[PDB]
Amino acid sequence: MEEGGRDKAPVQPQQSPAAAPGGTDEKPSGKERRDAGDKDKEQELSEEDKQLQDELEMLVERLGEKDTSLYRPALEELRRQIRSSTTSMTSVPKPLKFLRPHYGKLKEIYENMAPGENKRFAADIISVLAMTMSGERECLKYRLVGSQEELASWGHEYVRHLAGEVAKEWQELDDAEKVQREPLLTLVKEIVPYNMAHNAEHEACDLLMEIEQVDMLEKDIDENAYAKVCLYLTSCVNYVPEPENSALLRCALGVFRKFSRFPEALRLALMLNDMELVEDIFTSCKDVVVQKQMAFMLGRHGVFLELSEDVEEYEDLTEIMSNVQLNSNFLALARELDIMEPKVPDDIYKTHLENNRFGGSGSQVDSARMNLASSFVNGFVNAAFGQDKLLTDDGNKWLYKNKDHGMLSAAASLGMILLWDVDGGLTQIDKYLYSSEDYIKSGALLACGIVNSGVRNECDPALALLSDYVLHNSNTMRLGSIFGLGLAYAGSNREDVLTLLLPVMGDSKSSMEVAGVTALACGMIAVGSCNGDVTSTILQTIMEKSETELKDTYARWLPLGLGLNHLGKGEAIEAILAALEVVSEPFRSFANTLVDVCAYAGSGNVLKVQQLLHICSEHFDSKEKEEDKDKKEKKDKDKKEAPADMGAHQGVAVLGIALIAMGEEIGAEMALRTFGHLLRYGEPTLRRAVPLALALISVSNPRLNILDTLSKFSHDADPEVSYNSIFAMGMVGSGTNNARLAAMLRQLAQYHAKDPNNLFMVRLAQGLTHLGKGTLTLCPYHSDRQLMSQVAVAGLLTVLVSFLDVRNIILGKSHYVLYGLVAAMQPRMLVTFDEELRPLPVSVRVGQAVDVVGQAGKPKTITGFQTHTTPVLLAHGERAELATEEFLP
Amino acid sequence: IDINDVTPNCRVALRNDSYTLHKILPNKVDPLVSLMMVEKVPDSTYEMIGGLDKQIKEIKEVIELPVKHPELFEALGIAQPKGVLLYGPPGTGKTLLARAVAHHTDCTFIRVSGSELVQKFIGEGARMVRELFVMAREHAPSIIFMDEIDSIGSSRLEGGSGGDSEVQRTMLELLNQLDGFEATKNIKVIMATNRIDILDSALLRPGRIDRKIEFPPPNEEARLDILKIHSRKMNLTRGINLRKIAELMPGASGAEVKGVCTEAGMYALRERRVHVTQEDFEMAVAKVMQK
Amino acid sequence: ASKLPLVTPHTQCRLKLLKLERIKDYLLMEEEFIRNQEQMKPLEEKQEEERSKVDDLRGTPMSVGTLEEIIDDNHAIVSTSVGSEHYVSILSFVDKDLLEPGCSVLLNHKVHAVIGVLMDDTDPLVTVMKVEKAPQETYADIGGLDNQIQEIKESVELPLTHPEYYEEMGIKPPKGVILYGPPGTGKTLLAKAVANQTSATFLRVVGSELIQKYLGDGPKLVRELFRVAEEHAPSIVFIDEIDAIGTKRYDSNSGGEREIQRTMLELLNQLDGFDSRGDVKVIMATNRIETLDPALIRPGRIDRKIEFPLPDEKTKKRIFQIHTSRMTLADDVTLDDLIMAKDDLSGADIKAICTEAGLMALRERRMKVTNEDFKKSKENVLYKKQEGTPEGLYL
Amino acid sequence: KTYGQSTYSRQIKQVEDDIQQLLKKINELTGIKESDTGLAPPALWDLAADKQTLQSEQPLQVARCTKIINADSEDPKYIINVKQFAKFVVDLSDQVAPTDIEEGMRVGVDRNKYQIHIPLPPKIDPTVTMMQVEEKPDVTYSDVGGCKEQIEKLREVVETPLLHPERFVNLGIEPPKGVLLFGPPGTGKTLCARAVANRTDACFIRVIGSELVQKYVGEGARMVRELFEMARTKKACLIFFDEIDAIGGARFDDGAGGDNEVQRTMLELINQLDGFDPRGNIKVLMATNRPDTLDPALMRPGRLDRKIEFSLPDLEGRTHIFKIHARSMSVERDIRFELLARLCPNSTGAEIRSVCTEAGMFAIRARRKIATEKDFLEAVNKVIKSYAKFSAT
Ligand SMILES: Nc1ncnc2c1ncn2[C@@H]1O[C@H](COP(=O)(O)OP(=O)(O)OP(=O)(O)O)[C@@H](O)[C@H]1O
Ligand SMILES: Nc1ncnc2c1ncn2[C@@H]1O[C@H](COP(=O)(O)OP(=O)(O)O)[C@@H](O)[C@H]1O
Repeated sequence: MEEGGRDKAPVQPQQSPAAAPGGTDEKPSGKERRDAGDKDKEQELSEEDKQLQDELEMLVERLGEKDTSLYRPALEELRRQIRSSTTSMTSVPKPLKFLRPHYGKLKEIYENMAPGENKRFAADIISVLAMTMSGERECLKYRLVGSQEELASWGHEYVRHLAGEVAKEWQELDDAEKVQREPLLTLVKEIVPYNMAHNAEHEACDLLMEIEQVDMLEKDIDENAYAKVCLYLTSCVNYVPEPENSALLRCALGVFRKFSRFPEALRLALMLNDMELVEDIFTSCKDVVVQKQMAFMLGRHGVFLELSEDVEEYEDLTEIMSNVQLNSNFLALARELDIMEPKVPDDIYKTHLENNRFGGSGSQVDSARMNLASSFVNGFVNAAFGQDKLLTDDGNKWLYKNKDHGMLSAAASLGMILLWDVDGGLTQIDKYLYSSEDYIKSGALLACGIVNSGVRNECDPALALLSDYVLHNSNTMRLGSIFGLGLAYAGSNREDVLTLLLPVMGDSKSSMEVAGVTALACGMIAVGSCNGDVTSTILQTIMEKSETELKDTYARWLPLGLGLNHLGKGEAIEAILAALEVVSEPFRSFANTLVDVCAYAGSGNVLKVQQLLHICSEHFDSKEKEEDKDKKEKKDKDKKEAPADMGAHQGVAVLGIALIAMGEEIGAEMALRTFGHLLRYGEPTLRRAVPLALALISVSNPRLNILDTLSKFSHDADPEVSYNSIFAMGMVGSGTNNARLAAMLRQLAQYHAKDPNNLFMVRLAQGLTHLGKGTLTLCPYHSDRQLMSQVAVAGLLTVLVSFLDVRNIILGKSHYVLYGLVAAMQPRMLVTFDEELRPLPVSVRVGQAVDVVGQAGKPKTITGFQTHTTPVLLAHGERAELATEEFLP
Repeated sequence: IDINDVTPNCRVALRNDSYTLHKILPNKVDPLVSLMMVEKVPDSTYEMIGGLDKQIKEIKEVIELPVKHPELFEALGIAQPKGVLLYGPPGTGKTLLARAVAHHTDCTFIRVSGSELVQKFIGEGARMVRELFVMAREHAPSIIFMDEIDSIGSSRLEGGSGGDSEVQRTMLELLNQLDGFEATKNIKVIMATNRIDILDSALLRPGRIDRKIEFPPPNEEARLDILKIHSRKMNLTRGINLRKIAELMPGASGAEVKGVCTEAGMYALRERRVHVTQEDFEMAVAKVMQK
Repeated sequence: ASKLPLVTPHTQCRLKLLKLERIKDYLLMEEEFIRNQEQMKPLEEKQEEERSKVDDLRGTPMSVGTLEEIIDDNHAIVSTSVGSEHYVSILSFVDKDLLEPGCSVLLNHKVHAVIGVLMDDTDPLVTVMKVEKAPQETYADIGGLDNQIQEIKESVELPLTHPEYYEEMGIKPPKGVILYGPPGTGKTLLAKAVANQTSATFLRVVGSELIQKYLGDGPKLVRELFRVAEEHAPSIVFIDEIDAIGTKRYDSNSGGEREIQRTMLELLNQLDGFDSRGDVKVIMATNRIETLDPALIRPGRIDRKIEFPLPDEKTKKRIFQIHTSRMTLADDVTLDDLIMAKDDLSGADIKAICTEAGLMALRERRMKVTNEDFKKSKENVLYKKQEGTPEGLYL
Repeated sequence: KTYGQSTYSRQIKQVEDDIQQLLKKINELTGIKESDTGLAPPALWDLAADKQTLQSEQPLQVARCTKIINADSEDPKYIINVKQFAKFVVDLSDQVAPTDIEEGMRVGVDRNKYQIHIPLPPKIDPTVTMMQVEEKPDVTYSDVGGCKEQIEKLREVVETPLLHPERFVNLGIEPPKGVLLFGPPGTGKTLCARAVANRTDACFIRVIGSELVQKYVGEGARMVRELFEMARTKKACLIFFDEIDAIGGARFDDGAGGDNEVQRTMLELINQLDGFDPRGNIKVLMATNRPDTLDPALMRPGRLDRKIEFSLPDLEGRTHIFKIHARSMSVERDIRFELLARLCPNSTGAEIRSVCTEAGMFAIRARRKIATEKDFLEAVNKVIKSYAKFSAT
């Protein structure tokens, strides 16, 4: 140990504690200069920060920690020229003995010294062993002070300026890879008053250079998903002026400003339309902004532009936002004729050419339920102009023969076969509107609704044909006749269809399934804040539910609609008007939970999630209260999908352990629909864990405890190699058993993975993760599922086509001004970069370089090359445009 | 039957239809303990063997002094050696010096044949170096004598990528049990070998082995001593004048002296006598020297 | 097992603090439920019926075998005890994650379908060329090389113990370190001293072993050496005396003298020729520099070129301090004058001095140390180091 | 007492350290079986102890595998052997038609009646399936810049016929299915190989150059046979060879008792490359550092048609390699790279990558988050001095 001797540090820096007690008095030269002769040396040796151990970092420290109390207050000459070391043992020689924030108490005294080290000690202080003290003193001292001691003792007045100059210095010094420290220091400082210092940081970035502004922005999108509720209400509005005022990118913001649609207010939800209106730099870049306000998340302002032919290119902007013909049908046609096979003559259900030779002979099943399921299968995969005229003649003969439910569900085949072809599809459906069968005519009305789903045509052919049937008769044909208006006009808000469908909802009619399907329409015609529909729904509920103690059909559809009125924006202010008045009868704790913790989509508030299991865990209920925990289980499907694999693997960790192996009834019957609502693309974890509790049929109860799990397990779209599991599951549930209650549900549940050829989008996360309706429509598809007693009598009609919210899953086009290009793209996996060196590969999946304008499936991030700038959105999701001139070959 | 009595390598009976353990048959023997390396009371020469006097002093100062003086090594702070390597032409005090050293150091002498009869059951060598050392740890303060065969058994780990024939692993097993933790204790080893430059003594140098002692071809005095030793267990005439036989042939190794005695017994047997005469030794020297 | 991939930023970044705070809420909600699960249904039926059912579902004679190929996700072709191969079906109580072509699986006695997989015995190659534990103690026994320790500290230890600095500015750590110097200075020694402060396993190979008399086992042994080291851990491979093989290629004359060029080209290709292996750190010790292949010398395979000079007197005091520490010393013997006029020794010779200076005292049965013990040890070790070099003409 | 990394860098340790053992507490509180001599977790074999194994036992028999040798006419009547049991004459079952039942592939046979049930893929030894790459490294062509003419030559050889088989049909030419790469070491041959395997739209098969040199006689010819048969089975694969001097370029006879077996392997390669029904739509890439001790049969075109060379860049390509290698860094936007390329006259891409790593080494040696501008300038000047010394010795 040669530490000592040759270095000055044990001799002269330790002789230096001899001039504050013995040189303050009687030595005006010795007041400072006796100390200053080694003190300027210490300052120079401390600004040069290369070693962990400096000759004054640990050597004088041993007397230094008591020198800050016995010597520095005994200096008694504290001036501007003493700010060389006595401004610096906190942002320079930190002490050895660390008792939590002991330096938090030391830097109360050193806070007045901290403007001494403002400029020469600005550079190397957000590095080395000084930024811990700087950030932690700022955060903890502002936590202690806040704003109650605003004018009291400078704990808000100079602390704001110090944090502002530190945040300025963070990019003044280096613009390093710790740019995200700048939100962090503005985070713990000012948790609640956050807006002032964050707007100070925003004005600093207004002074900053305009190319770094991307990365902190996605850091903001990193924190605008799960921080805290009141922190969403300020962070999502603190996103707003940054790419709008500082930068002028003006299209990468509006794709990521629907996060602030629901939590803040409807005013900010429409100020996207407002500042898209008031911004008028040429035409193309704003056309990219309204290309997703078309119909990709929510149309909304798709009838809000025209005033007196004032907006530039109004007629083209309206043709885009309406999703109508050449911006949809043409494209799908332009793929399906030119990249795919337009035949698809039910060969997915005709690929089992090698199964009746397996195990003896065949021709044993004679049940009249396979016909409907095969009809739905062949009418399911023939989407996008695969019109099978004179092929549904088996369905035509089954219209007049049997299966009135099946006769209704077969007439929707032509409607679900010309999806989005509003102009051509009506001419193909017309031939059925004059049928002598109410089932065929009702199915043709439902087909007219299905064709218009997600397309706003100026001629309103859905409203104009379905209107006359809404109040047609008191029986079943009374029931289904509303449903087209329930489907084609569910993403908008117009009063005319609302007062159209209101009188059946408000006449106290005692046919409960009619009331339920009208509630399933009218509670989600507008997913907004319509209080009149809320009052109509709740009054109509308290109009027949109270004087009974019977089945879940009472809660099947009407409280589902009452939840759907404010679902997706339920920040627990819907509780006090909805749930608090409906605490009348106890048999529908299903419904009470359904309207109580209805709430909203994937967000934070994990205390609500643990409320959903902590109180009502199992409770050993004797088949009387488990439906409350059934709903409270399907509420756990939400709060996990939109956070983008945050709690999704946590979700499958919980209910793949806690409930599937230990549930008495719920985990074995109802808790398996979550695999269809949480995820839809399928990976070998969950798509293989689902048959692990499904290959066992569990015939102790009725066998449809497993058929619903089969439908939810094969509910995943996007065609795959799952044919082996599908076919083996078909053969273990084949004509050996061929159960009639699952005879149609078997064939439905086997071959619907390759549902459409490529339009497999049911994810409900557009761009990156924003929701975009759909879940409101997806909820009756798997929430109405209660095993049997609805596929035959009442309940199948709601689960027919309520999931039809596909939104053009094609991931390749150009749309070069007026579609003047083909382009060469590069599909590659999810965004693996969050925070490293500033440019990076976005993902690692090579790219599989394909010129052909094809789909990407769900998990992808498709970038461009060939020097085409991809100038329009900077978010790589395929919509349109892709302009030119990178001035580079 | 009980689970705990089932050990590795015990013969058991399985039933005909479903293989269930019927009865544990008794084992026959442990193969190494059947052929066990014979412990002898060491019959030394009483150190009269002239010519190897330099080898006597070297083996004294090299291997005896750690056994007799732990205090000297502890006071000087020198780590006590473990092994001693011997090399030279065959017959020139291979096993005789080890026997004389073992008897004069008050320790028993163990000789390990172990060439290839052990390795017939391929991995028996992996237990051969185990149990032997166990007896050399449990019997007394003693030495272990081991021949060239280990170098014949392995050179290095070129058979690690070649196969090891489960013999180099044996060497590897010996390696850890040669390292172990002894610090003399009560077990020491002496290596006698020929052709030293095939094995892997560079890794064996730190700690495990130590200084090596050469051996020359024998002089006349050591030749007469070898002849007097090998003429012990033989019914011979008095007045044989073994010095005359020692000067009778000019120069040879020590291995031919044994053949001299056996074919001298042959020529004595052709005389139909229990005697072994001088002329038998003269014709013995002539016939053996001829070949 | 795969709790979540929740580490994006690799920095302070409170979202990581939030993500770990978000991950605990699902964990505490699980332990709350399972504690409430056990008090209501304590029946461990998984070990009661299911474990008893499979034990009778599996045949009581289990016939072992060898896997050969996995045909699909439900059927795999296996071998049998002697010659026959089947097309049995893999079941679903067998783990398929460690199911590999080569490990022994076990079949039933009638259908021969594979039930499971027996535990694979570890390779014997690990047991032989491992350096075992610390062959020498820590850095207190080595002398003064200072910056030589420093470069290996920041290239082998610093990426291992603290991998929280290299990724901060996103620079991959350097791969190869080469140690060169005069013959006996610190070469490998230092390499044994670094193989006690390391965390992962250490594999030592020697270049004298890296020849084979059979044409073909040369590059196969090099390939199998790195394959074992890669699959285990973030291990470190030390090729001692690598300069024996990869010296030059200009001869190209027939025999094994060109086979050495062929057995080094595989090492050159496996070091960095295609899809460079993660978390394997190489270290190479040579005696010479100029007779080396320049394709090894180029970066991408070795970067840290380390020079080992001979210390003249300063650390030689500390080398003598270390070597004479665990022994006696008298007042008459002092080591300063023995090295005062001499400035041409090495650290192997100093240990050769100190081991032999204790050998005169034991062989004469004398006192502990004398001064003349050190005097004649210096003269004889000089005879051992410099004996017969024909230099009367000073070049 | 201690020292902290960054702000609250110590309570993060506790909050992720307690939950990691609390997961183990969760696992033991549930009760988890550990190492059941080869088995599955109880939430993972829950369908194994179910009717899934009963459907996996009753219909599917053993169907023991066999090899076919000869087929008869009209009636099928296949001659067959099992592996070592016996040889038989058998028929196919009614479950499969007699079309994909040609000679020389393994077929499954029922153990009772001895009838053919289902064909299997042919036997490929595992030492040549491992060298099939099965994954693609991500090396964009933008990462191999500075070598524009060589890059576009390799592009117009390989990528154009495999993506545009329209130009060559109407122009009536044939592409050069063999291209050799050569130059100084560390110049980008490996990078060009990875760049080819990036966007290949095909199957890529890599070969270790010393893999074929084996102990027994004649087995390397078997590797070349199985390799080219695997190439012929799929459509449009790409063979990559590296370090071709190990396979063999010399033809020595000066007392020819040295290498002869590797000459036989080279000869079987040389034959399978060209002549008597050639391979088809496959391409061959080769790379070596000494293309002067090679076989004149190899250098003959029809097997090797381009000799693409590499060299010490220029002055501009050093700046390009700087801009593509040091872009993944935290440096202030003030570094000039053309001066740094001026200061290093003769260097490879590996040396530039080593400059980029030593920049981070300077950034880590001092306690800095980044490599600052003057820090980068001092770092590059010190490593230029260091590389002058390193090229000296
Ligand atoms: N033009 C280049 N652009 C970018 N990096 C390059 C370039 N040329 C070489 N490099 C770098 O050089 C490193 C090492 O060279 P490389 O692996 O290509 O060797 P090589 O030319 O195949 O030589 P050898 O096979 O003789 O070792 C690569 O990892 C790569 O990053
Ligand atoms: N600085 C030192 N401190 C302690 N021992 C040393 C030192 N330098 C050399 N030695 C000794 O010199 C010997 C030679 O080391 P090394 O050069 O790695 O082996 P080789 O000469 O066989 O390559 C080692 O056994 C070591 O004990």
